[PDB]
Amino acid sequence: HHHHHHMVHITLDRNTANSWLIISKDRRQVRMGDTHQNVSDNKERFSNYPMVLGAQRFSSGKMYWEVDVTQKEAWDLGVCRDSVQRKGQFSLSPENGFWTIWLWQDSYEAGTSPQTTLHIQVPPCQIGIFVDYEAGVVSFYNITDHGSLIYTFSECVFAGPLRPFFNVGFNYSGGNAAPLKLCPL
Ligand SMILES: O=C(Nc1ccccc1)Nc1cccnc1
Repeated sequence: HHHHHHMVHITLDRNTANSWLIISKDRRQVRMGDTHQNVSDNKERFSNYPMVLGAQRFSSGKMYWEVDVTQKEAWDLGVCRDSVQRKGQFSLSPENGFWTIWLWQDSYEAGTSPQTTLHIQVPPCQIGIFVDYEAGVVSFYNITDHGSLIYTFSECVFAGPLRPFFNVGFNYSGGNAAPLKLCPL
């Protein structure tokens, strides 16, 4: 792909983070803590899952960023509406305002309803995410495998401003402590 020149500098929004997340000083890395991180509750925080949003809001144009997923067993990545549900249980679907892919139990799936099997020969260590607001497109790229396409959501009905979306996943296994990291331009 040739989307690299739409690169945007994403930072994480602490106020949206689940209360167990640890976000680095530079707001470019996030991991699951082993306990509550001693923050006050608020209506923005994701309560049920280890999720956080980027601070940036997008309503036009073409945007591209990259995320490092090295050694993680489970995660979700993509974009979502600014007005997605924060509290309680919900599924990641375009009906609920999410355009995402994930790793879970050694398989990769796109967050359609119902979910779609992805075909990845080279497990990615870094994922590229491309949004074309006007075109209604969200695409995912395997940076480890020379930028090969993973998945394209097309005919997207964003219906609002978009924010970068992250889930570091639970760490019940003791094998999923590694962070998500926003990779440098
Ligand atoms: O896993 C960690 N580092 C890392 C992992 C993969 C790639 C790059 C860095 N950090 C960590 C985890 C648990 C407690 N303290 C620190």
